[PDB]
Amino acid sequence: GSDTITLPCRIKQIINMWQKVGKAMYAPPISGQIRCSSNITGLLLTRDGGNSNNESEIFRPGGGDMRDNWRSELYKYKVVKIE
Amino acid sequence: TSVITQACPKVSFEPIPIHYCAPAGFAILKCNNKTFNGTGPCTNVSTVQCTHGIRPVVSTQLLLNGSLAEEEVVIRSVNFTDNAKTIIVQLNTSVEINCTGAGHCNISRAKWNNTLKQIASKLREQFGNNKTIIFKQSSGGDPEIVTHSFNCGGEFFYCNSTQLFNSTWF
Amino acid sequence: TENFNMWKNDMVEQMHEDIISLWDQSLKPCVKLTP
Repeated sequence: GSDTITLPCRIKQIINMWQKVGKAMYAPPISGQIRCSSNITGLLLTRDGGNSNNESEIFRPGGGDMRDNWRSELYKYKVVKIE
Repeated sequence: TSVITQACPKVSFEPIPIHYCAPAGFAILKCNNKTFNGTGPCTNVSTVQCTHGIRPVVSTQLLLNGSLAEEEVVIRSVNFTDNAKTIIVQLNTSVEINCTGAGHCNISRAKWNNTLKQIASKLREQFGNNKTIIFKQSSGGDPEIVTHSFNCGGEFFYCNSTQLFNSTWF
Repeated sequence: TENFNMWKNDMVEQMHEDIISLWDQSLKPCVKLTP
């Protein structure tokens, strides 16, 4: 009928930075109605190895290099030197 | 080992579509090939003053609020052979993921299982004629890597996604 | 026409630095980085 994929989620305050190799801590929430509605537009995967060209291929979620996030939008572009 | 104590403030982070235009004596060349696939000699192409409305969303394993493929699901990687390299996937249709600070994110079961078989219709083998495609979840590593981490309403969410990547197809 | 593009950039390195510098001005924490 209306089967939805419920994913357990957690709000952390101490995080490993994505900018550079660091750690950061933010204040706890103040709002009691944090609400987001995003549109999955993609996926960033990775494949299991040691089974090259064989019958199965395992693919797991990935991410981490935020560059790979800009790359998905900028792929079709390029800067050429103009006179 | 630099520690910095700033007046940690409760602000609200909002994404402003960023347009990137031509930098100095350079020119931006947009490839118009509806299904341009990464590296290669783009046939249909043209100069532009600025790219397009790019929404800088920081998050893991799931690209959100961005550009979709206008034709079919297109994947891209530097080397589809080296298992160590990230494979980006551009989706055909958008999927929704509604989340709240109350600890959960729900996404339509049907909508997402469909995109999975679509992505499955072309994995590593390279749109391979056929073989078994398996979706498992993260092997391990940082919380931001092992879970769909993102900044929702200013707060940092770490959504457990074992349920999105745990299935088998052919 | 008939040009070349790839898994390199345009604004990948640029944008990355704009966004890193955008986050800094916005979401301020209490940082800790290792030199």
